[PDB]
Amino acid sequence: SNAFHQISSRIQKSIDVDEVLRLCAEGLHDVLGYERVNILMADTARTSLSFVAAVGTADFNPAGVVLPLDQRGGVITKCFTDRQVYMIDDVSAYPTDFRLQSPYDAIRALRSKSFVICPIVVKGEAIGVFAVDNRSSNDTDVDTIKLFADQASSAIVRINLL
Amino acid sequence: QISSRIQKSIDVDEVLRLCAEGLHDVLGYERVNILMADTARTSLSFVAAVGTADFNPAGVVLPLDQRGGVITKCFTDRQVYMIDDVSAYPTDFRLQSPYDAIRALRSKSFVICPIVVKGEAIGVFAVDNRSSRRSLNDTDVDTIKLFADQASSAIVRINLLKAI
Repeated sequence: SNAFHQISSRIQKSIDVDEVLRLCAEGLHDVLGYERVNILMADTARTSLSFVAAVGTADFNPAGVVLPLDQRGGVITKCFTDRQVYMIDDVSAYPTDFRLQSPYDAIRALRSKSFVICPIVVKGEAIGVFAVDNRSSNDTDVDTIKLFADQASSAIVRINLL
Repeated sequence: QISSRIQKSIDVDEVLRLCAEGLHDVLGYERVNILMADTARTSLSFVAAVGTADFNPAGVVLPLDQRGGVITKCFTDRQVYMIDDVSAYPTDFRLQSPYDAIRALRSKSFVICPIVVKGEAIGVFAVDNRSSRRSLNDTDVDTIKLFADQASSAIVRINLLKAI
């Protein structure tokens, strides 16, 4: 009802990218009910990731969290590189290059064993990711998240034009 | 009528052929390629190829290493790779020899979808509509995943059945 439209209206009106991304994550948490919604954005040189939203994780302020965008990123780095969506059941059942290494693995927001990574793609390049999980608990979930990443992406192009 | 016919078979390759038939003949996907890992899981044998003229996949066996580019990555990571144009992806996505000697595998645009049994890939669907300019999308991926799911269920049924 009322909830999805307010979220939608406030993104279209937004003129700050970090705010659009925070609203995307709030949308997905409050309106669609996913427990944890993280958004990570690459820096211009594409060698670091900063956290912009970590909805559903408490006692965590991401400010000044930079994460190396290399092999220590595990499946998150693979997403930036290949722009695929990863649906992970139990990340230990996967190749060695999936596991988040340190510093990623000392961050409660990132410590789930099952989850979805969805790239935010502008100009043929993943410029960030949504990482979503239900720690306390499919393709229609993916598609729904992709929608929000699509909207994030269009809002980034649009805000940047302004 | 092919969910019914899969059901009736106790020959894995036949079930794979019928899956590829259904996707192609009924749903209109132009090229449907199905490859199964050998027992050591270091090669793929080419089991079904629908839509590629003048080609019988029997006897074709391909290395599961880097030469298989994104097919090997699909198999290793158990991830759907939806590749709208291969030239927009890193170099290690491209097929190398011997994979690139096969017409059935030469699309520049495709989806590769793992066939997964109990958390392990045992083969792949590689699907393309290369003569159409329309890119495959998320609903095409749902449809291909559905047939991979049927192949995987039926492989399990057949294996549980023939186990001595």
